[PDB]
Amino acid sequence: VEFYGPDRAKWLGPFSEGSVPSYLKGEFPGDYGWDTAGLSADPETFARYREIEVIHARWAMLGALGCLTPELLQAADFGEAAVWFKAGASIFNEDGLNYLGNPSLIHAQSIVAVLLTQLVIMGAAEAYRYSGEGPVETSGDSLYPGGFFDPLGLADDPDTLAELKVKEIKNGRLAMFSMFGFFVQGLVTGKSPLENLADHLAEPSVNNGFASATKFLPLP
Amino acid sequence: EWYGPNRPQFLGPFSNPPSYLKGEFPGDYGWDTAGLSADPETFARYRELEVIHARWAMLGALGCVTPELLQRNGVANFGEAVWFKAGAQIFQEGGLDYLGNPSLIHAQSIVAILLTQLVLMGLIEGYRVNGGPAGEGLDALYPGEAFDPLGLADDPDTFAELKVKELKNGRLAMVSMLGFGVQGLITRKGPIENLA
Amino acid sequence: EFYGPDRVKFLGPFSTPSYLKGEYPGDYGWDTAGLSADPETFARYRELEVIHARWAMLGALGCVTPELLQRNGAANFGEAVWFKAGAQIFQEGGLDYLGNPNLVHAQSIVAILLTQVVLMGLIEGYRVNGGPAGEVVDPIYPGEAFDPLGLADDPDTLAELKVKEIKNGRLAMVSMFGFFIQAIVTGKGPVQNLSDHLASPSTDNFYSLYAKTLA
Amino acid sequence: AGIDLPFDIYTLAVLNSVLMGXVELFRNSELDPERRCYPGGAFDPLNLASDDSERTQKLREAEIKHARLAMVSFLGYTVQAWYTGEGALGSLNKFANGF
Amino acid sequence: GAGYRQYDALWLPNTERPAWLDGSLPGDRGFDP
Amino acid sequence: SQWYGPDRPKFLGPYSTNFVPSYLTGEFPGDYGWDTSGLSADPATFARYREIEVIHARWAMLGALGCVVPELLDGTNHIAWFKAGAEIFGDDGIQYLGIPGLINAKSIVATLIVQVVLMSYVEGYRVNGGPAGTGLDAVYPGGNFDPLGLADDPDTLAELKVKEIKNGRLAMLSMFGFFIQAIVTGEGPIKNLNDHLADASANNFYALYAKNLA
Ligand code: CLA
Ligand SMILES: CC1=C[C@H](O)CC(C)(C)[C@H]1/C=C/C(C)=C/C=C/C(C)=C/C=C/C=C(C)/C=C/C=C(C)/C=C/C1=C(C)C[C@H](O)CC1(C)C
Ligand SMILES: CC1=C[C@H](O)CC(C)(C)[C@H]1/C=C/C(C)=C/C=C/C(C)=C/C=C/C=C(C)/C=C/C=C(C)/C=C/C1=C(C)C[C@H](O)CC1(C)C
Ligand SMILES: CC/C=C\C/C=C\C/C=C/CCCCCCCC(=O)O
Repeated sequence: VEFYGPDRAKWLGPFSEGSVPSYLKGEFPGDYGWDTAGLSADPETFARYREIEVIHARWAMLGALGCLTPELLQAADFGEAAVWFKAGASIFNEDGLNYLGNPSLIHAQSIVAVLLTQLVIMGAAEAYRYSGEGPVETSGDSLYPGGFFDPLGLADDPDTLAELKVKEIKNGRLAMFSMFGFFVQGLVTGKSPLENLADHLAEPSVNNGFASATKFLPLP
Repeated sequence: EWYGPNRPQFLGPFSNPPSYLKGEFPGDYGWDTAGLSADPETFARYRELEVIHARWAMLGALGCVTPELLQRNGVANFGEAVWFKAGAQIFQEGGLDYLGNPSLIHAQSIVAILLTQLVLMGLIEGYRVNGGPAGEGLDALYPGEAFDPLGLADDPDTFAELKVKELKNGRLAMVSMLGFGVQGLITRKGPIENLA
Repeated sequence: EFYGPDRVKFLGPFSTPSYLKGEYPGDYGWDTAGLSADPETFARYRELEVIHARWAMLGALGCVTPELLQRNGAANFGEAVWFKAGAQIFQEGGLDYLGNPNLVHAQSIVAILLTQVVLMGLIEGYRVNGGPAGEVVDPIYPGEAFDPLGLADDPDTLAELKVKEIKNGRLAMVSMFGFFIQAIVTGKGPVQNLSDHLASPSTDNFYSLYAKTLA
Repeated sequence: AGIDLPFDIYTLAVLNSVLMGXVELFRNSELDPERRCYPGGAFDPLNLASDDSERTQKLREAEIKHARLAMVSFLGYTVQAWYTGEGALGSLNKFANGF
Repeated sequence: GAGYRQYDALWLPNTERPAWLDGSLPGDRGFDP
Repeated sequence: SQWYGPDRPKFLGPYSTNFVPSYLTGEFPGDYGWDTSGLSADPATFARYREIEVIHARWAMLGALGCVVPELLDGTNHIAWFKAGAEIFGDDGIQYLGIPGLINAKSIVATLIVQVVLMSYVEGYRVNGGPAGTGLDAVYPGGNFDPLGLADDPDTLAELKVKEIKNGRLAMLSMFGFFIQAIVTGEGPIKNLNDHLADASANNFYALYAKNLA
């Protein structure tokens, strides 16, 4: 099924034809015709929203991978630092950040130093990204630089590039949905997502989302 | 310096302002990463909202910090010096005393305060929006005249400089007010107590 | 894929009779005994395959559902196991649907058999000749009154749905055969065997407790 | 509704017979076969389907479908009362508390 | 024009209306065996 | 007639004669000239916001009525609107009006699946059109949705539109009040009204809950 043109897949199946905006002509990756609030009726705002969505999708994929991998590797020992939201305070402990369990890799003890270093490096990186030009010879596209960040040369055929763009906006959107689920589960049940999956697999009839429903009830 | 293409941008040496941000209006640092102001009407409404919010933020910050500093300076004993605890004073048996003096206000009824503030604020807001006794055909953003008794902002250059100073001071005041709110929410204490 | 001359065959890259030209749904080019070398016999075999597929899908669902309901504490049937469910008519009160005494309360097997014979004969005569529910045009894909939701409207979607139906029916037939031979070997329920195997996959299987007892 | 009436059962029986007879004798007085089913007038105060249009036909279809459904439903009421010895809510309770 | 079939409806999918029932009456479904 | 044109009522009364946006001409119902945020400069976004507002108004009126009604009935134990969801986990399930044997809903996944399917179908029909009407208006279809023909005359239709949108806005405000008042007090709105009527001076917001809100 094609993902471009007037005969592309859409966000409501057979019912989509009645809610497709005029400005959503399917000229961009991930165009399913879903805009019911008219938030992208301005062409400039549409480009800004596309940029924000792509960046957020990439960061959400990174976050999902970095929340899933450390728990599986625990091949290592962390204890209370295995959980993704419980690893924030592991630096403040007087043992250091034992990367993979070895207390000799980074041995981080201070907060201000790492914080300031991250601020300066990512400020430089994000300022270069906003400028779009600098020390690296990119292709000139802010959203898809390619010149330096594609050492394998996977983006050479325009049609293959478009198909890859569709696939990775889709993977990014799935990552965004999963990250929102991770956040909500962390606030609600206070357990790691793998533990939640194990509890659900143990007995799915009673260990579902509606079991922890009355815990938010405001008592007088 | 503060106006035209020579103005500094919001990312230091890096400067990629949007097309619609020409810098004519005060406090234009080219920060529209969301693209919300692509329409002139929405941009103008956002400018008005920003300046009004800035003025209210500076006023609120001064009103939040002055009484608690005065209490901590050993001048007078307030009922509750903490800025986010001023509402509980009206429920005390002693009422609301200005600077602690029982002969100043001694307000007791919250309903009367609510009604009086509602009518007065509504009348002055309607005057500001439409034009009342304090001038009718004046600027909505900078009416001047009765609102500039000193006449400092008369010539264009000083007017623009003072407007830029107003906008940046108001932005700093808004950031400070948000910091006040977060600090109070987390620490459950006064701002100056956190400072010291 | 799934149609024309370049469709996927039944041996993947290791793969054909001349009469299997990639026109009919669910044609993977597996006819080694040459039983479908006659076009008329090919049509008859296709019709029997489709009917068997539908019947086997219904049978698999009806063999899984009551035992699944019973084992989860959702109902109390007289005999949840599928091969022992036919003896409920010889119990004290008879056959009660879902365990409720006020649902069917069947007691006589003769009446059941007579009514089933009459109704089944009438509807199968309608199927092969045409009756109240429509007139026969396509012997296995009537549509019209049997497709109220109109899912088989577009011809491309019709072909895709035909392929999906025939594949799910073939899988259902295989599972029906497995269910039969497991009943004739293990003597317990299908979901019971699944639960036992899931409890201890290494030690609970056909070879570990039944291979040596076969001979 | 739990309130004892001030009438005797003999008086009530005679009154019911007389009132029903009078009402049905009034109803029988019509002569137009169309108005024998849809009298209108005082029986259509809101003037919902008193003209000749598509709106009245839909209302008549709804009325006839509701009539048929209620007829079958009351036959079910009677047969359930005969068999199980319960009413309507009683039959619902007996069915629910049997699984 | 999606999610259903376009498809007078009688009491049987394939049946004919009787001669004396012309369909003018409201609930006329051609049902009089 | 008085609700349209340049002489319609404004949202700030006489203090908004000159504070009227250029694009809020007044050909749409409920046009009081309250757009002091510049959120509807684009006509397409304006139309989408109008549709969202009408749908929200209808949903809010339904929700307000359905939150008020069950609390006033003895059969349902005067249950609050925010506590009725967990009744499906009770030893008796959900029984309509308190009459046993009416619904007896004990499973939550079954009701969730049924609602998902039904709401999916009806929402798809609303967006694209279906058996209940094709080619009709997006927000005000009519036809099968106006069985009584209460809006045949266009003037009556406009007056009813203004009445509907106003009742919907009031219901939205009341539903937000319901949410906030359930969050703060922790009791049903009807009990709060009864407590206020019993002692207005004592039982209110400031006298009981505002003092310990910070
Ligand atoms: C806007 C959406 C909305 C939503 C989501 C809800 C949601 C809910 N309602 Mg509320 N409600 C609403 C609007 C809404 N309501 C409105 C507008 C009203 C006024 C009519 C009510 C009045 C109401 C009542 C009276 C009750 C609820 C209850 C319920 C709960 C489930 C019951 C159920 O769905 O019945 C399934 C679906 C139906 C359509 C049932 C209708 C058919 C019944 C069986 C007919 C009864 C009539 C019949 C003639 C018998 C009565 C005669 C009697 C004397 C014997 C649930 C919390 C029930 C509960 O117990 O909550 C605590 C309950 O008792 N609601
Ligand atoms: C720029 C841009 C651009 C792009 O495009 C996009 C984006 C990024 C989104 C954007 C951004 C934005 C932002 C950041 C904003 C912010 C804001 C704020 C913070 C405000 C505040 C604000 C704030 C404010 C007003 C405040 C106020 C306050 C007040 C009045 C107070 C008062 C008071 C007092 C005296 C004291 C007492 O005891 C109490 C009270 C009574 C309480
Ligand atoms: C105008 C303007 C202008 C300028 O320019 C700007 C601004 C200012 C921004 C604007 C404003 C706006 C606003 C104000 C808004 C609001 C809204 C709301 C509140 C809504 C609600 C809304 C609301 C709603 C829907 C609601 C709904 C509800 C519901 C369904 C409910 C349901 C239910 C019930 C029955 C009961 C049970 O037991 C439970 C449940 C199931 C839960
Ligand atoms: C046209 C009128 C025709 C017939 C009416 C005839 C009779 C009315 C019925 C009377 C019933 C009297 C029952 C007396 C005993 C009641 C039970 C008791 O109190 O023990």
